[PDB]
Amino acid sequence: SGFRKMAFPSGKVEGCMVQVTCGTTTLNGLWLDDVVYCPRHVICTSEDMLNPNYEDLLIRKSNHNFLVQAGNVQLRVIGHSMQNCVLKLKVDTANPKTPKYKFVRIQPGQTFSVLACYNGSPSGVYQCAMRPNFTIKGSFLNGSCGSVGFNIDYDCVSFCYMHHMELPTGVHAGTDLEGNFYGPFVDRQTAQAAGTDTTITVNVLAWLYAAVINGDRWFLNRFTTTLNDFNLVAMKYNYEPLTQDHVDILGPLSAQTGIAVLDMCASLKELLQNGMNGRTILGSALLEDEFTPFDVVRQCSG
Amino acid sequence: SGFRKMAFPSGKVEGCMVQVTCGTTTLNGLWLDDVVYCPRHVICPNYEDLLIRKSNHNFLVQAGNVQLRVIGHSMQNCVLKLKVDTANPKTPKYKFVRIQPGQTFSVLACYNGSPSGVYQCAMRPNFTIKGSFLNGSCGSVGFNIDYDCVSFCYMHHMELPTGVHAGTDLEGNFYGPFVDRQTAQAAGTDTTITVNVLAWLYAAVINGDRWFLNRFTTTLNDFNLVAMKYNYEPLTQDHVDILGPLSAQTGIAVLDMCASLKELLQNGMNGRTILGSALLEDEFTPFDVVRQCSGVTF
Ligand SMILES: O=C1[C@H](c2cccc(Cl)c2)CCN1c1cncc2ccccc12
Ligand SMILES: O=C1[C@H](c2cccc(Cl)c2)CCN1c1cncc2ccccc12
Ligand SMILES: [Cl-]
Repeated sequence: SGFRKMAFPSGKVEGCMVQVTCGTTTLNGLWLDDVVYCPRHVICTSEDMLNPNYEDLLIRKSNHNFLVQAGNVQLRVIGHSMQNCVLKLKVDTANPKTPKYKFVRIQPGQTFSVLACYNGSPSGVYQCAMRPNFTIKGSFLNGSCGSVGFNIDYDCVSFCYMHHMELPTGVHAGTDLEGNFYGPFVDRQTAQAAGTDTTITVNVLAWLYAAVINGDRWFLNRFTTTLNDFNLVAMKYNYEPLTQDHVDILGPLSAQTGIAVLDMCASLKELLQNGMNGRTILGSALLEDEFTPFDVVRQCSG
Repeated sequence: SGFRKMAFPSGKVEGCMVQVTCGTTTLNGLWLDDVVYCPRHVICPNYEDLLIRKSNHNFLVQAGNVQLRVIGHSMQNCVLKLKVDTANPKTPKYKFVRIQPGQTFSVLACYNGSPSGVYQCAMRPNFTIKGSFLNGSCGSVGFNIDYDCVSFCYMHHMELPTGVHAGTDLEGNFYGPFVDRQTAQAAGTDTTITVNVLAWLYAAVINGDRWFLNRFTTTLNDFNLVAMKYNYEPLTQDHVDILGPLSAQTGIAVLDMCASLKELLQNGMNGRTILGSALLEDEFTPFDVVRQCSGVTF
């Protein structure tokens, strides 16, 4: 019993964190086999940050300009290449702690663990979701660039995020491990803003099923709804549309609890209308949207 | 910017998790040097009588895909110590520490000696933890990291009828009035960790959330009267002193923040949130707020 915002054990990712220094800039790198991955903006000063021509800045660099530090050992950079917004620093030593890994690009609503790092040293681990507006509500200070987001289903680490930037609202933007940004963001200081954020509906429903599995049923009602009427109501509370894919994905939780997805949708409609009335659901007074249907099954069943 | 419930990096603890099997029971063990620590209910009650009947080979200890050989066994309070022939090469610098209610720690939840998740939590004033544990999680540990030293503070033993959890420090002493036996046991009435709520209000101020601040201050005695009425732990002079750095950083005296908390308790949030929460969060200590809002590494 119990329901916690749970991150994956970070050990496999900790053994990959390194410090990358370029001139005055110091940030984090991910050392896998003989390559160190890091944000390409490590080659920028902060003055050439408004409109940097990364190809032009990178061609002027030599391998010895990049100082890579893995613990108290300086790694030797033997090559460099840029792939989208990530810099790939070929080093002369393969990381002996390299876990089984994959680079996966995630979709909005997906969750992952973040190993926040400063100077190549892990300081904390927390659980995140990719918001529908492609930002993450992280906890990052200056120096955290290059910190990574991941999932560890089974023994394979799936890297899905690399931190690059903080937007003016305090939210964060970054790329997959191929250097492609999530969202319409660019790695430059031009005026950028997170789009209006919406609640991840399928995740809220999964969390309502988690509460039912944990013995809480107060919010359930005798009503059902059509998928269209649910979405017409959902949109008015800035909730993401619920697709037939999401209804299908919620199938196992529906079968386990005996509450049809559209029946749980009618509970959600009622909660949106009434609020909680001094009550909580899984120790929360707000509807939680950073647990996917997959997270709920993993945590509640194994 | 941002404020998350953040756990310590679990790597140093992952290298210590093993699976302990005895009879039909399978649970987790903590392998440090040549000893595996696990709950004594794995033998299970007269635990001295049950243990004397067990031989070393009855305990099957598995570290990954390698079976460890048990060369001795002894009991210390509600913890069983299984001497093994091999010292754990991944043994970090560590200490066994007993924590106080209100202190926080990271839990590395495990099943079959394999770490499955890490979460942060606090020792409640009623000595329970609001954890997330299924059957098979016994022996999962709670810890903090101080520089490069892992301080083990908790070992999971059981789940109470309300879904909350009870366990021991690594010396086998239970937190709370609990016993490791199937009997009627209930978590006592819980209270809110006042010093932690204040630390979280300072974290919200540091993050740009000031709506709850007011011009008022209060005496410590008047605040404790209000706090007692709302099932909040008494705020001591030690807690006021501990909150000093955050008070100096934000420019809001501890008793000034106490007057914000009093108004929040009497009037509610009024549809507003603080750090994305509609409830007052009490599972961040003043040290956790300083560590996160200043980026300390391990
Ligand atoms: O946002 C940025 C900077 C930046 C600027 C423009 C484009 C890029 Cl790709 C990156 C680089 C550091 N950084 C930060 C990243 N995360 C958290 C932070 C907190 C407080 C100050 C800064 C922070
Ligand atoms: O509470 C117990 C049992 C127990 C019984 C008597 C004495 C002791 Cl010390 C412990 C052993 C397993 N266990 C659990 C431990 N944590 C979470 C759980 C969740 C769901 C079911 C069980 C759980
Ligand atoms: Cl995805």
